[PDB]
Amino acid sequence: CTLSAEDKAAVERSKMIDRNLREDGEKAAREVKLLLLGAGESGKNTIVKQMKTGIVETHFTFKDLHFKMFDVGAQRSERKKWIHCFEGVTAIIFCVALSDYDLVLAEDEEMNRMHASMKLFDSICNNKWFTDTSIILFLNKKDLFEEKIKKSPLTICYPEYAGSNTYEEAAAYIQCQFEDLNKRKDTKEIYTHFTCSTDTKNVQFVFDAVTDVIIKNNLKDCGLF
Amino acid sequence: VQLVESGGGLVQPGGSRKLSCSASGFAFSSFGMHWVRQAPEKGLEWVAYISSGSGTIYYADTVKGRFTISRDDPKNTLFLQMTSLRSEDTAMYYCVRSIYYYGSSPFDFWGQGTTLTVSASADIVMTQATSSVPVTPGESVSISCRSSKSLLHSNGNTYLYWFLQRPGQSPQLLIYRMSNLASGVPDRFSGSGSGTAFTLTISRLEAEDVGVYYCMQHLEYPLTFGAGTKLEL
Amino acid sequence: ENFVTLVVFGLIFALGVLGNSLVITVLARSKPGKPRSTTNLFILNLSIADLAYLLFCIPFQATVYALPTWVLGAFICKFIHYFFTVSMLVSIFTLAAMSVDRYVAIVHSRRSSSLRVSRNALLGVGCIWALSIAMASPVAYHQGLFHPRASNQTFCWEQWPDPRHKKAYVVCTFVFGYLLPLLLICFCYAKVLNHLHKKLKNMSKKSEASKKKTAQTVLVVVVVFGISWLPHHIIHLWAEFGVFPLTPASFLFRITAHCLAYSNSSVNPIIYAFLSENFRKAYKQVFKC
Amino acid sequence: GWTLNSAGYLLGPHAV
Amino acid sequence: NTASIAQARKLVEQLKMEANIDRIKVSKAAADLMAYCEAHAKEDPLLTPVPASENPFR
Amino acid sequence: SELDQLRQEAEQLKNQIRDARKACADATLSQITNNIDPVGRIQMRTRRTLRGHLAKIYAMHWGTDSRLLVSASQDGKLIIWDSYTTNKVHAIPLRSSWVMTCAYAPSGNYVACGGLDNICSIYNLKTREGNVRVSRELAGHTGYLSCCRFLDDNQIVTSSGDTTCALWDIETGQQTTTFTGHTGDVMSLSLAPDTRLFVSGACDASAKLWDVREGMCRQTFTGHESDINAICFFPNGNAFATGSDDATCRLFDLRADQELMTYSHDNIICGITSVSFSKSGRLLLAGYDDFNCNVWDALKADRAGVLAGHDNRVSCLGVTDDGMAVATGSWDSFLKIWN
Ligand SMILES: CC(C)CCC[C@@H](C)[C@H]1CC[C@H]2[C@@H]3CC=C4C[C@@H](O)CC[C@]4(C)[C@H]3CC[C@]12C
Ligand SMILES: CC(C)CCC[C@@H](C)[C@H]1CC[C@H]2[C@@H]3CC=C4C[C@@H](O)CC[C@]4(C)[C@H]3CC[C@]12C
Ligand SMILES: CC(C)CCC[C@@H](C)[C@H]1CC[C@H]2[C@@H]3CC=C4C[C@@H](O)CC[C@]4(C)[C@H]3CC[C@]12C
Ligand SMILES: CC(C)CCC[C@@H](C)[C@H]1CC[C@H]2[C@@H]3CC=C4C[C@@H](O)CC[C@]4(C)[C@H]3CC[C@]12C
Ligand SMILES: CC(C)CCC[C@@H](C)[C@H]1CC[C@H]2[C@@H]3CC=C4C[C@@H](O)CC[C@]4(C)[C@H]3CC[C@]12C
Repeated sequence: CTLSAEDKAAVERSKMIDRNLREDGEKAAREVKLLLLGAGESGKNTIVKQMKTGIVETHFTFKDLHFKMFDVGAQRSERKKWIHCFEGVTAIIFCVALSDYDLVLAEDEEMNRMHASMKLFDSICNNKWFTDTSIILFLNKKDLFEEKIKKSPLTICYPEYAGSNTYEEAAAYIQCQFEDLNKRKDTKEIYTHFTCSTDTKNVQFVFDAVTDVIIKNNLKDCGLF
Repeated sequence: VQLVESGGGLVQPGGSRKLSCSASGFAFSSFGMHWVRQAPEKGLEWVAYISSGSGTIYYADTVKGRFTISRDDPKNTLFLQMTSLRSEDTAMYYCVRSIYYYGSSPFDFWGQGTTLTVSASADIVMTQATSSVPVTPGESVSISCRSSKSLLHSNGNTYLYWFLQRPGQSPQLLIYRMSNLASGVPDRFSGSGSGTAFTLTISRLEAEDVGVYYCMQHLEYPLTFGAGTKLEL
Repeated sequence: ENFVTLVVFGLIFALGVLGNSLVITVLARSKPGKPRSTTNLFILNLSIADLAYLLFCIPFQATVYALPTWVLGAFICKFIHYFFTVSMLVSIFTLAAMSVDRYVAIVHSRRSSSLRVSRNALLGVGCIWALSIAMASPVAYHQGLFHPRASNQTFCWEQWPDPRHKKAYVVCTFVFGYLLPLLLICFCYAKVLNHLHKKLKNMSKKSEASKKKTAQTVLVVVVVFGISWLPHHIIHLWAEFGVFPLTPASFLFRITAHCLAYSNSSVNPIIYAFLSENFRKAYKQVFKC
Repeated sequence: GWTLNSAGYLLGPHAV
Repeated sequence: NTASIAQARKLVEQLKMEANIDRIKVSKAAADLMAYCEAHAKEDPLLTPVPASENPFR
Repeated sequence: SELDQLRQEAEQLKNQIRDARKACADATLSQITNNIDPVGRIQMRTRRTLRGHLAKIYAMHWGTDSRLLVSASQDGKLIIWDSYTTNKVHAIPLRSSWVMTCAYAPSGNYVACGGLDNICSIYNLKTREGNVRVSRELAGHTGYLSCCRFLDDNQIVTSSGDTTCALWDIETGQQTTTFTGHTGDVMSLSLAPDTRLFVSGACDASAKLWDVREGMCRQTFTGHESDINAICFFPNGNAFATGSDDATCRLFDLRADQELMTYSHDNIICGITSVSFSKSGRLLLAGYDDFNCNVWDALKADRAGVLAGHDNRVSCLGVTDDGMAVATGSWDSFLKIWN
């Protein structure tokens, strides 16, 4: 009306930019965003290699689903200043090495690696930004745990343990101790899967967990509760 | 940035012709394309214009209904079909690139243009007096320009474009917006004025600045070019 | 007697209009700039339909049992009986639409983000409203004023020119208003429950909690939609295809049918809303804060 | 409360 | 631990370098800011309500 | 037996500095400006609404023309808007979606970007091809990039989580200057009006004023109890404000080397995310986590105005050079412009 030819062309360019941005948003809103976490030498590199500077992106294609995993490795800083940027991911994959049950955290400070892993898990679980984000726990390095159980009892880090030196009940007790750290058990689900160095069913378990989380979100947002 | 046109030659009156223009060196999808005509009488005249994405297309009142401009984006090409050619169509056609945004420099690149021979009204009128200005290098040159309608829009901008065409070459943009020097043009040229009276000042004139100076208004379609001021050495 | 039916209708109407006002305020004030999902749009359409049904049926049909003569004129007599019928039809249709939406949003969980969109929901609501308007045309066509041979009183009755058309229309509205939508809702919810039982099998606590909550909600909505409109339709069928005795028991039956038909629309806002966590969150965010 | 008004409203103009 | 010794030496050197800085009284450093804020009061469209005739955001 | 000697010497020097600071404090700022007339009630209305973002907007910066604006969100695309017409002038795709800082060159030719990628990207706006190209990529940091500020078309100042600041040359891409001395992650930067000094606050509840041409730590300021998330220089370059997570803002002076003013309130228990000054320096705008911004009187420490309308945490504020309007960006993917 009161605009010139150049103004109308600029409005048309802005409308085209809006269309392109909306198309990009609709295309990106169909991908799954997972947050990868884990302590040092916990087998995170092995997991990201089997499933395949700063933050690393990894793209997976499985059953028509496009997963985008974010590895925050080599980022040694205060997490309280950049963790809020990950608010809204589909799930949080957390890698824990079982063989670290009787090893020090790289320094002879009487702090076991298992205790540090439990502290990190219960800190990232009770966080205010992930009050409803599912957690997929991957216990790696079981092929070495099978031999380490026969050479060192589990009572080194868990004095209240009252079992034998067998893999089944020890793994069950470790899983129970990991799951007991979740306080809000009503609005958060924890998936556990025993991984090794030659396991190939990791992507299938991740896909199943993602589908379960999507089904739960569709049940929640549609008002079926 | 390079534009190359083809499809010219001699055509019988009443026939048809398909002119093509191919681009190389820039994102063709983000630029608007103008088809401009230049008759042997040295007068420039706008013919057609298409925007980015083929959204809006404008034609001239003298060529509406007979010419059709199309834009093929996957190949970065601009086609122009011309039917029912008249005796007044013998001229040289040029393709011009023009983008429109805040701080942009439209009409910043002119094509080579192809020749076409044919054997045998509230439009703003732009006029340029003193068609011949003889002057030796070293002295300053002042070219005046008038208009039939005020080009000062309500947004504070003045849609006035000053182009220069050297003998045997393609027209080159000297001034895109009033009191705003274009890219690649030295600071010797300047433009000023207001309302319907504008002036172009050239200081420290060289020998390489000989040619014809054209003025164009972009307040509303169709675009009208000036009569052309020839600068004699 | 009217001395109790009038106050019961008034209380039910007050509760229903309060629930509808609360729901529409929660759904209208909460505008953070996000595109409205299909579920929220369906809930808003259902609330508007229930409000239009309660504002045009109870305060006017109460006069039928209170005053022995119609004193609202032919304009109101032909306006309210058409608008409340259109409201009931569009409410049943948006119920069926919400049911089929919850169906397609579970069996196609991965394709849900693509299938159900804003423009598709708008087109569905528009088609539903058009069908509800085009279906209740015989109501506005026939319903009008009537004067007995005494010519000292006026009533607002149907006055069909032939019973062969009235019975046909009654059967048609009973088939396309009660049986088909109820069957569709039951089928959709049974398929949803079967899909949840076949998929949610991780034996977790949250999964079992979600499954039992969904089952309880489905059972509640199914029994409500089953026992809400059954007395009204069965009384209409008995009066259209038989002899209706003029006994106090029949009066009590008609009163209970009207009470259930009003309670359906009064409790619909507090069944599909005020129970979802997102709806309660939006309420506590935009109403109190 | 089962007067002629409600009877006619339910059964149509044939309750007389 | 020579690294900690070097860190403490650099820290104490920075401290002794920062300690030898000429400081002025706050009574003047506050009056200067007050006069600066008072002199440019009419040039602040946020402090004084700018009319809608010249406001480009109308 | 030398570590404890160095520690006690350092604590003695700190006590001497504290005594020298205390011996120069004659009266507080609240006593000198006691006769200043109050501002009153600030009533600003949202004039424009910039829509198009589909994620949390983290950064925003005004240009020297006070007309164009830059915005960055988690979508991974820079958007250059025309504030007068609300039209998107430019759309620049980014290789990293996690963007936490952006800068606009004083000439208007380059735009900076950075985040969790530890790389500072500089894109050129005025290209002969009419598109946006990756002009420069500065690498060398091991922590997240928190702020970016241009000195000129050839030099840039960046801050990372490695407790150090950096001054890079755009033409060579090499780290020209390195500023070390902090113990926590630097969260923001602020350039002086003459581009000679700059203040940087870290997560150690402390800020440091450094010189650009010398690369040494000029002064150090403390006083906060939580991590400092924002900082801004005074219009005259003789003061600076800091906002921290303790719901209390502070305003320090450069020549005084002491704490000059404190802004606190009992009804505020949320941290500060952005701090900016006006053209005259009389009003101080601060974004909090209470879904709104507060404009305080810099001379009287009283609440002058409240700017509400956002449904999420305010992530960035911006004031034009001429002070015509104030832009506000929050995580609700919406930009607002109060006047
Ligand atoms: C616009 C769509 C959705 C609905 C249209 C409503 C129409 C069909 C209904 C609503 C109320 C009705 C009016 C009520 C009063 C009578 C008086 C009578 O002497 C002539 C018909 C007349 C005037 C009716 C005409 C049709 C009517 C206007
Ligand atoms: C026979 C009775 C139940 C009337 C049937 C009409 C209703 C229930 C049917 C007819 C066609 C259907 C629509 C077809 C398109 C889909 C798109 C989807 O994204 C949401 C539901 C929606 C919009 C359906 C809603 C319900 C629907 C409107
Ligand atoms: C097409 C849909 C949306 C609406 C259809 C309109 C119909 C139902 C309404 C609109 C106005 C109405 C007419 C208004 C005038 C009366 C006069 C009376 O002596 C016989 C019925 C008659 C003739 C009505 C018949 C039905 C009527 C035509
Ligand atoms: C959708 C389906 C169920 C609709 C079925 C149509 C039925 C309900 C309608 C259509 C035409 C109607 C018939 C028309 C003729 C009259 C004659 C009368 O002496 C007895 C009833 C009788 C015989 C009606 C019975 C019901 C009727 C058959
Ligand atoms: C609204 C009405 C129809 C809902 C009815 C509930 C139905 C759909 C649900 C409720 C509990 C379910 C049953 C649970 C366990 C049985 C046996 C099992 O080996 C296979 C599934 C099967 C056969 C399910 C069939 C469907 C089921 C009966």
